[PDB]
Amino acid sequence: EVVTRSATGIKNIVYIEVNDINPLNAGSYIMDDAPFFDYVILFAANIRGVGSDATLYNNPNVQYILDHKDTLIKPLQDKGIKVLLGLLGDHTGLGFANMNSAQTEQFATAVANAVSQYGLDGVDFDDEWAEYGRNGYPSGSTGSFSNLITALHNKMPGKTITVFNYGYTSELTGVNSYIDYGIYAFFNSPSWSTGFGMPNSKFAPYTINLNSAPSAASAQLYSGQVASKGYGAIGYYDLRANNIVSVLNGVAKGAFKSTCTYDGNSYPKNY
Ligand SMILES: [Mg+2]
Repeated sequence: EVVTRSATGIKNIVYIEVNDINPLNAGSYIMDDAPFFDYVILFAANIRGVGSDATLYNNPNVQYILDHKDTLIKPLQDKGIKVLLGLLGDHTGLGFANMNSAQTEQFATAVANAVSQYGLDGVDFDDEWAEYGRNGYPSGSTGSFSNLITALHNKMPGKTITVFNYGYTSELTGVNSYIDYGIYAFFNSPSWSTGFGMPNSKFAPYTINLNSAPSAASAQLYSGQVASKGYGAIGYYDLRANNIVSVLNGVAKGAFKSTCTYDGNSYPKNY
């Protein structure tokens, strides 16, 4: 543990839609001789109910990245970026919030095992698209969402857990010590609030859509407000392979009193 005040600077957290975009593009933006982005979320592996089993399912693109971790993950980690596995529902009727005890342990074990096997830095939860109650699973919450966070924390206490603030996240207040950051789920305008009891220092109240990007000036002004109000993160959704440095440099100015440059590397998705 620390013995000093030990403030943490604002973290830039970006979600990559890996069905479309090579995640290496997150490394192409440099601020203060370090990567602009602090966390990259590989969006997303899925929770799937398959009979009584809770399963972790990696679609072909997610699985390709994991199978090619030395190519598509480790170069990011070498420059200090933390790479997280995104977790998302998949219309099976089973999600993070409606599992029984055995399913919770099964799913937590599957996730921890993947984090270990592929050398990841943790996970992000997006409780979206479970279609709760399809096909005989419970239609409502069982309390498993908080229990899953606890179980994962115990299995991987040194790894990161982030939560995209959508779905049954109102339940998570009591376990919020185990969650590093929560991320606002709507784009291009702040909401000066947090979810699930999180302090400002553990929340991103502003999430920029890097596909449908706002102006650099809009990002500069809002990110300056994020910083002034003491928030601990800024979210970014859907980084593509185009050069969006103008917007990130707006954030560098507003939140960091610095600049962001592009390294020239545009990585195609050749898989
Ligand atoms: Mg926003």
